[PDB]
Amino acid sequence: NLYFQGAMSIPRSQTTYKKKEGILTLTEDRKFLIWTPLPATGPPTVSLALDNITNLQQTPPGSAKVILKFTERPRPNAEPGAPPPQYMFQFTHPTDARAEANAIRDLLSQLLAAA
Ligand SMILES: [Cl-]
Ligand SMILES: [K+]
Repeated sequence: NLYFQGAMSIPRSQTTYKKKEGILTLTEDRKFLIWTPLPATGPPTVSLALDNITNLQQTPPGSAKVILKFTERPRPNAEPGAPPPQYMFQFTHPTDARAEANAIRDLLSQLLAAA
């Protein structure tokens, strides 16, 4: 009968989006997935509300690249045959790219179930 919220810290992952290196994390309130290009002192160039995320995919282990792919809910007036918005982040920490991908994946999946 208790209620439990997740308490794992929010990770800051070194990731490439559209060929530029950056940082992938969540906002402190865990309601948006955000990517900011390096140096990460400007605002994020990608904000994905978790309320709008419909799918989370990854490249399998042993792949050339560690990438998570996030699929979103269709835009309001998108055409009925169009593919839904997708956002790929390549993990580029030389030793920890997969571990970093699994951390974020696990935390996003926890947060997505709970909503
Ligand atoms: Cl791997
Ligand atoms: K990290």
